[PDB]
Amino acid sequence: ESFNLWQECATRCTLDLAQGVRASQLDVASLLGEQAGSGVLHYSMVLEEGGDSLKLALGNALTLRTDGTTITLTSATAGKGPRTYSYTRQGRGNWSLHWLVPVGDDAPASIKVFFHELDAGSEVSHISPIYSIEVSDDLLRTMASNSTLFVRHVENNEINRSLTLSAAGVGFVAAPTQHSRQKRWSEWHTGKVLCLLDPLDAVYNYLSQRTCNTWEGKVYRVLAGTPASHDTHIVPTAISHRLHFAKGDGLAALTTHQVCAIPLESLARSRQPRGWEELSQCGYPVHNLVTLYLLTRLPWSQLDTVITQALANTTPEDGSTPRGQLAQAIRENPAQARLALSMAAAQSDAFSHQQAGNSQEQAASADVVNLTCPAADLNCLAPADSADALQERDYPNGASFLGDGDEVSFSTAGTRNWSVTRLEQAHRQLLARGYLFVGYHGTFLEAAHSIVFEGVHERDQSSIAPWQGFYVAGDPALAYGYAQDQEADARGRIRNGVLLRVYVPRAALPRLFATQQTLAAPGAVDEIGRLIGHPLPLQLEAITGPEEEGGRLATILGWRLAEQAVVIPSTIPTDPRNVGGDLDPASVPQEESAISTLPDYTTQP
Ligand code: NA
Repeated sequence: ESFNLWQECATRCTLDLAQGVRASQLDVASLLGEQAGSGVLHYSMVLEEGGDSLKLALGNALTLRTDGTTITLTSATAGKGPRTYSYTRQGRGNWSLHWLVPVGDDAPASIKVFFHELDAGSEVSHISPIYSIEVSDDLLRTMASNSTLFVRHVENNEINRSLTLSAAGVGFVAAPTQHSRQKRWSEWHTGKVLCLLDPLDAVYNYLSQRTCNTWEGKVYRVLAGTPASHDTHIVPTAISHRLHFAKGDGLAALTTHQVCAIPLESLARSRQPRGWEELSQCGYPVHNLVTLYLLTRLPWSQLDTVITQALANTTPEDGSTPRGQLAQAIRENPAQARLALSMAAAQSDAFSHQQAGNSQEQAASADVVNLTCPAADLNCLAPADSADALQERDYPNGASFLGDGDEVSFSTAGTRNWSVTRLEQAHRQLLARGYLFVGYHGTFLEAAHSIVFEGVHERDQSSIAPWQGFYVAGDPALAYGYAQDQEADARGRIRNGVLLRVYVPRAALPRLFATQQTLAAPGAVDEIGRLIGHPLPLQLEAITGPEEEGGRLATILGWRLAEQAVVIPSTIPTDPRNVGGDLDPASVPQEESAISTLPDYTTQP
């Protein structure tokens, strides 16, 4: 009842399933060798006739069930119990089974499984989410050395009990022998995991309309069989990447990733537990604030009262209680408490609107769906099967536009390695890649780091409804007033902040509106609502208008547009010795003024 998948099915095999179960050994341990090092195994095969009524076991307690309607994946985990993922087939006929298994002592503690539905031409017509599972330690070792593929027909109305496989094979990509582990595996929990395998590059490129510019010099070495590289002409669509966490700290992990610009794989399960030593300065404090808030079971709606009372420190607190520990954590770093808790609150809110029963409790331990948003498209639709997950939209960020030079970083003493020359180069690159400047954002140092090195993310602004959005000023003097801490840190000092330059995609230009009314006036809500063709809050639109009557101009980017903005540093410094003082007009370099022409905004007739 055995077979050789990689010898018989490398081209095309028809297996008899009439007498029950068929099994093949997937021995990669021999083919790899003693020390082929750290990297990624890519197993793949095409399932043809018989592939719509099957039970496959890719290992002990990893099962695939295909009934023609769904393809379901049941796995044992390193966590509390097994998990089930279910893909609704969008098409009919042949499909590609892919699974990625990392190799090495310091390699990620998850596998990838995903399905590509094929048309008559053997091109990809539909893709599943990339399912990322923190499997049992047993599966991590087994699926990387010697694993057994069991195949059983499951009874339906089909008279015949056979399975035709083609293009069965396993490739191995060796990780470039350089770089920290953090950097090596940084794309593991993004759309760009597909970029690590030559045979899946074209799929990432075509769907996203974005280049794979990971691991320069890598070689896709076929170990056995003949893996297929399928072309696709699918209309641009979002690549979904579902991330399971054995620890169940999805919301804490995503917020930590977004606040600290730490790759989400470094906050996943570790094979060799290492503690928080490598991530002690932003990682631990941010993760601890969100964990502690959730343990109090306070609603996110009460965030403003919780922070106000913690900073006042007038009320008597029990330092032993979760409520008291949260309050100490907030005093210990007010800046990142505001940034982190407000970002977690907005994510919990968006999650609760996705479907019924998406409570605060469920958001805390939900999976994360990462979405690779197609370039040259202002709409990034998540697939319906992601309603039960925390959703992160990956768009290009400021970090990818900084050009060549030493590491840009933020401090009270000024922005490091950010010359008038480097900004000019970055600006030209942004204009050439279809962006335009809409003004200045002033903020505190930790917010600047998040916005540039990770990207703009929605923060809870429920108190100012319906005027939620990313606030920008054409005049840097207005932004400057906000480029500082809102209150004293634990050491009792208020720090100067950072001025940032905000760029939106050129396609948004039609929906950048202006008005001569004050942006929180009586009739203004309804007058702006008619101007943008729907009620506030703003979506894929901006509004520019006087902040006060006779005041300077404020620009509000709707959060759905703001997330697609690219933000880079200004060369306009904040004054470390005049914190609360006005911008010195003499400190604005002529070379930055010259590239800061605002676009012509659309007004009411
Ligand atoms: Na992200």
